[PDB]
Amino acid sequence: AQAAGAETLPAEYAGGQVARGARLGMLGNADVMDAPFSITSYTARTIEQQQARSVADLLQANDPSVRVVGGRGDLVDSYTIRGFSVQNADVAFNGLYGLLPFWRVPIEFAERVEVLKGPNALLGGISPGGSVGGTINLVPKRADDQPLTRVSVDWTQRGQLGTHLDIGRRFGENNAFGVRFNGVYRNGDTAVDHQSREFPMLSLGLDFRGERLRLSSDLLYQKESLEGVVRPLLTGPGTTHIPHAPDSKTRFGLRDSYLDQEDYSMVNRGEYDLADNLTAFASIGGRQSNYETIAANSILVGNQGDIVNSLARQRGDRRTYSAEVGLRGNFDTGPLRHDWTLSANRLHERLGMVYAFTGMQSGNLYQTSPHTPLPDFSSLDGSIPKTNETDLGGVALADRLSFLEDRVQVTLGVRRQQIESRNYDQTSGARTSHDKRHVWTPMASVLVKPLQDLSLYANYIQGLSQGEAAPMTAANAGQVLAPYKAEQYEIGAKYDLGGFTTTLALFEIRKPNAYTDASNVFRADGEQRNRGVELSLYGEPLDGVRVMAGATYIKPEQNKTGDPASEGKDAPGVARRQANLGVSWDTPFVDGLTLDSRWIYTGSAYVDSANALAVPHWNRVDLGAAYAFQVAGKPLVARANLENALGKDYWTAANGYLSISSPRTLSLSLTADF
Ligand SMILES: O=C(O)c1csc(-c2ccccc2O)n1
Ligand SMILES: O=C(O)c1csc(-c2ccccc2O)n1
Ligand SMILES: [Fe+3]
Ligand SMILES: [K+]
Ligand SMILES: [K+]
Ligand SMILES: [K+]
Ligand SMILES: [K+]
Ligand SMILES: [K+]
Ligand SMILES: [K+]
Repeated sequence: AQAAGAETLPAEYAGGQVARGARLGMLGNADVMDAPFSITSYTARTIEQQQARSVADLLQANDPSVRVVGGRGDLVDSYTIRGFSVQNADVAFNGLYGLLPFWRVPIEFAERVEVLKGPNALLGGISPGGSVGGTINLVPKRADDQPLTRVSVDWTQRGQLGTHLDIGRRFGENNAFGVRFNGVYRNGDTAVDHQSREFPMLSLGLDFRGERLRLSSDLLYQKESLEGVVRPLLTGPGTTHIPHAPDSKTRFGLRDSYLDQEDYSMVNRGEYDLADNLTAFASIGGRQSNYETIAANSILVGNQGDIVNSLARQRGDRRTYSAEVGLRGNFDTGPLRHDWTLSANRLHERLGMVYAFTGMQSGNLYQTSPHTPLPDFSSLDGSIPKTNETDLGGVALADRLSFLEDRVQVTLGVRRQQIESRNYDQTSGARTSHDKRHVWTPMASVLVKPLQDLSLYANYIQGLSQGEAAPMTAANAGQVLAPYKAEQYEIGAKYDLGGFTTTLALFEIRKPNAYTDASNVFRADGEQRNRGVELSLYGEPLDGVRVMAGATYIKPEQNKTGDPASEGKDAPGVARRQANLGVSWDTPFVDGLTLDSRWIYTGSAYVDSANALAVPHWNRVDLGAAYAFQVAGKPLVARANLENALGKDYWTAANGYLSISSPRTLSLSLTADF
């Protein structure tokens, strides 16, 4: 069947650090040179080589277009992509939303971590968090035919001890069935003052390989428990400048904070080839997410480095269902080949989320905080009441027209997207809001291959975000606005020299934003207009020398505000320049030895809409090494990764707050295949 390849895992590219292709949502997997989008897919090889544990670890080290807000000391990572914030809750799982750990995705069970840059509502529907900067997609591990019995042990500053089992088996006639299990247990003191972390994780990738039938089921369990929670530093009404970043080992937030975050999910997927030119597919999954924390956000007071920590307890019970069904077919109209996809999806979520802010405790950026009182938060004990219900569902039809022996490709699609949410007050249980909307959202793209190894492309595509509720201060307080429609135009070029590829892209993304005006009326009358250029090179351009290099330049314009002080200024939290350079070098002179280095750069950015508060540019250097050897006939690999090797301390800017950098962090690991 022609559509039977939609879920086929893309081959690794030269060097094995990235893959040749990635998911285009409802369209399934596309080769990089057939994709009229900027897509990058990082491999398990890279994940294991750099000892990346989370999406954030991997993406900020390697990708010129992804920067992380929060960080591994915090309970939550978020990602900025093409000048827009992308929630970790909007990370996709084989294209499906709502099924991965809500605050921080671990990737030690991942075969691929893909980045599709820019919005993609036509391809995937709306994301639960409304993100539009890009879609990160995780592809889970599957069992290969040759059995895998892999064990590794690892140490990470200051005392985190870990073990990782990666076991794969196939069985049944013709290895029709596969089982891949990943188990991680990592526990101990982190690199940050007075912080410890416990991390159990279990995953099973199950699949069935049949003549006209393909099935899979993914089960995931994970918990992250932190003693000590790093949190944002907020700007105050009279902040005049951003103080110099403290030592990243210092922890200036709530000393006796804690996080207990548990997620588990199951997702079953299938395809069935009804004919040579018709394939049915369906997915159904669910996720439970349990959230418990007491922590404090730091607020600048004065400008000498004093802070006040604002304490809170938060509790969450989130229950998500996420499903898709559809058909993929193909036919011809003369010289046109049609490859069409009809897809429908549905996400349904029930959330209980209670919180109480109590306590304001003085501190200082440059002092690890002392033990301070924890307020009585017992009124949140017991059952967590329902506070929100979300229902997203859509139907999409897309057609890829192939002309002139597939050297010209035109893709058209439209999706009808339904959005519905209901909110209930955490104390009274009163129904505070019921938002219900539908929107149509289209795409158009064209790709031309003048050379076999040169692809030129353009796309138009939209992003969708649920409208915001007006703050309980404005004239229309509580009213939640119409959905925000972001719009992207992109053009680019991709050139595949065989062992390495160079890409270029120019994009614009326009998105409405909401502010309270002079009439204290909350309206969606603002607009952000991000215009950017992206360049990258990746591959193995010399034998035994792999290179991933990229840079981006963006003008992130607040091109419509209700304010002259901010009109035309830069969106906060969006550096105009970012670049990454990674080199991995198989030394010709030591057998089995590989040396890695990375340089991450982020230019100056602002925290405020008026741009009166700039944060400096920053640089991070990583050093790595891998040593492959044999003992008793079995392969072993010893690894070392030194993140932030120079021990630089820096702020990452966001809109209204800053996240402190993670300190210099060595991890060491030994892996054996039995
Ligand atoms: O209710 C909350 O969780 C809440 C209110 S402001 C806030 C906040 C504001 C800036 C940065 C991080 C934050 O967590 N958080
Ligand atoms: O989105 C947010 O505002 C958010 C996410 S965790 C969080 C938080 C967690 C512990 C204490 C205070 C907080 O504000 N806040
Ligand atoms: Fe918060
Ligand atoms: K991390
Ligand atoms: K996690
Ligand atoms: K999306
Ligand atoms: K390991
Ligand atoms: K942080
Ligand atoms: K760092």
